[PDB]
Amino acid sequence: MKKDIHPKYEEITASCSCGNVMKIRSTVGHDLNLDVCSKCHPFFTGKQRDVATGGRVDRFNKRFNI
Amino acid sequence: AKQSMKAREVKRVALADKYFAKRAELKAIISDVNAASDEDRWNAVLKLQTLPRDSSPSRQRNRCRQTGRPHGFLRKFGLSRIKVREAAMRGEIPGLKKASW
Amino acid sequence: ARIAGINIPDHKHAVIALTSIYGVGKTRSKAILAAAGIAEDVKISELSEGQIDTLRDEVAKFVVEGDLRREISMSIKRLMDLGCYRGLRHRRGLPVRGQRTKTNARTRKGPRKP
Amino acid sequence: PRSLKKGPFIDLHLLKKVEKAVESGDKKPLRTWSRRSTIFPNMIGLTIAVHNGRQHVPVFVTDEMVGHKLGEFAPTRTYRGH
Amino acid sequence: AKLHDYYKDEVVKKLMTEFNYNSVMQVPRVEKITLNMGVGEAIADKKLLDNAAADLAAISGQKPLITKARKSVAGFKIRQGYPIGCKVTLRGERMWEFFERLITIAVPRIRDFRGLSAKSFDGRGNYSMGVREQIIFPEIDYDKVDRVRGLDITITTTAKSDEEGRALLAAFDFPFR
RNA sequence: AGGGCUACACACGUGCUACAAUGGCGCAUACAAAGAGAAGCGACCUCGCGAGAGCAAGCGGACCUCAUAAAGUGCGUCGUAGUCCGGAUUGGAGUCUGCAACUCGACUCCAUGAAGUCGGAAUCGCUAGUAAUCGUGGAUCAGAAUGCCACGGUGAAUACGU
Ligand SMILES: [Mg+2]
Ligand SMILES: [Mg+2]
Ligand SMILES: [Mg+2]
Ligand SMILES: [Mg+2]
Ligand SMILES: [Mg+2]
Ligand SMILES: [Mg+2]
Ligand SMILES: [Mg+2]
Ligand SMILES: [Mg+2]
Ligand SMILES: [Mg+2]
Ligand SMILES: [Mg+2]
Ligand SMILES: [Zn+2]
Repeated sequence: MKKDIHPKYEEITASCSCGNVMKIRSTVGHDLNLDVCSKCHPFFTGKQRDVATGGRVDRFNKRFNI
Repeated sequence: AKQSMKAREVKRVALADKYFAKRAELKAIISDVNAASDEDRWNAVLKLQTLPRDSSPSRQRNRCRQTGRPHGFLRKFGLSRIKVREAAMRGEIPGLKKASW
Repeated sequence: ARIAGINIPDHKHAVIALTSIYGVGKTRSKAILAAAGIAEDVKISELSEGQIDTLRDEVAKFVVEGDLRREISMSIKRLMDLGCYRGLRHRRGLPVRGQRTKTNARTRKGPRKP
Repeated sequence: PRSLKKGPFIDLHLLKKVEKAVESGDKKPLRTWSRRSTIFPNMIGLTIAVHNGRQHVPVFVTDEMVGHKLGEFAPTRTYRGH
Repeated sequence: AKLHDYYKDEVVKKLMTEFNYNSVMQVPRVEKITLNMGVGEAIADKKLLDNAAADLAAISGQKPLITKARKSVAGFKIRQGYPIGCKVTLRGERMWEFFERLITIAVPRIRDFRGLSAKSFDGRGNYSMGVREQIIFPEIDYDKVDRVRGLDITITTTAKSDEEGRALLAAFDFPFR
């Protein structure tokens, strides 16, 4: 491809909350710590068969009285 | 006060008194940490809801005993400002004089 | 004087200088300087490289300028895209927490239009 | 806000309606008046119609509306401008 | 490269079985992914075009081409040849890399994501989406972005028909609401 | 039952807070009056940075509690800058009252740190324990005051004259 006009397209590691770690050539500048990926998304594997680590638990499940 | 505010407050008093000591123990159950909070406190909350709203003493407006006026009430005389002044200047309120210091 | 990616001032005491971090006021600044062990009345100019480095580490343990911007802006966007009452107020640029808007909403509405 | 020791709040009729809907209901929006009831993760995927004074605005529950009561998503004062 | 190899073995064989072909090259290959942003407010904010071009460079590691107005349109107040948009075409290893990045990272981040529109073929097996928020893409910083502008994407495919394109994408594990 | 009286392109009145160094902040140390309390004031002790939480006596009150007065004095710092002035808006996290605090409560922690650099035409109060400022109490009141009504701390300048 052309030189010295494209951005830096180095390799990065993208790790998400479920423990899925994937290596990708991207342009961010550092490693990625995301939350939702292919395997740990409801629609991908089971719309009503997923568990989360965010609003449905963090703000609530540490405070709820049931 | 239309007679209807008066009747409403009368029934609020009656209902709050007839459910009194149930709302108090429910409040105690919700407040006390030592009591189980998983299900006992939850059921206490639900029962406290299912109790009629008018049984809450918070819904007392303290109307004037004579004219049912909601504003200007005084607990000592149990009367509105203006009826207090009228009865005072007439002399029906003991020990009350126009103060000046 | 390069803590958290800004240029925290010289000639100011440690508390006053670290107040300039977007996300560290008086209380968090004094907490950071206490954890770092330095007296509170000393200027940033006379802090050595290791002392500045532990200050950087503690600030990183806390939230930093650009990060804090990111979460506060996502929380605002969260309100808006929920479209709750607070989302509507943020979108409209009117007070959110229930102030009177018949008058006294200038800091949220800008100066008077006409 | 509501204290932690008392837990969140939810109307009991709303609890029964939501439980019945999730266990044996996919029929109709749940017509509710409780603007004061906090949203739980049980009502996810529901399309409940909440009263705002004269009509019931539909609100569809989403994964993030957690610590919000039903009135947060129902306007009460229509205002276009001047 | 990873999903390219997954294609070349698993998708090739399963599509071969599904379609009952006579030759291997008859299976739908993919030419390219074209990412467009039809900015359309450069007239007001000329710098918005530069912001969009940098943004596209961030999503895909390629300097975008400035797409200019094909002809003067009085309805939109555009002249002939005025730079009203940006594009990047990805084909090959960079195509595949952006493809894994999109499908495995950016798609689930869509706000209130209920799958993708399962009918977006032109009519011969080339697919396209329009994403409302650029922020779904991990390459975004979210701090050096002036506007939350969207984009659209077109996976151009060698598929003979809409069904072939859909089968290829499903083998690539697309949502398809 | 819910909503509204809390809506907001705007104008006005009455106030609170500031624009600073006669001051902001931290530490130590002083000096009041007057009131209110029983489905109430609620010591002490323990816990939480804090709002406050548990246990919990005394009190129908010159006895107990509310209840650590504040301005002030001394110690240091800040150094004339939109700042260590300002605390308006805003996000997160909470405490308490109440069936319930989203529309629509008050406070607490963190962070965010707006205009405002002493204010035009005009215009208001006050002749002395008054003005100015400092704080405290009360009724209303489940909760909800910068308002209202009381109480004390410092404490002026000027009044030639119509
Ligand atoms: Mg009342
Ligand atoms: Mg009456
Ligand atoms: Mg700071
Ligand atoms: Mg008003
Ligand atoms: Mg009503
Ligand atoms: Mg102040
Ligand atoms: Mg007494
Ligand atoms: Mg400023
Ligand atoms: Mg500032
Ligand atoms: Mg006189
Ligand atoms: Zn994952």
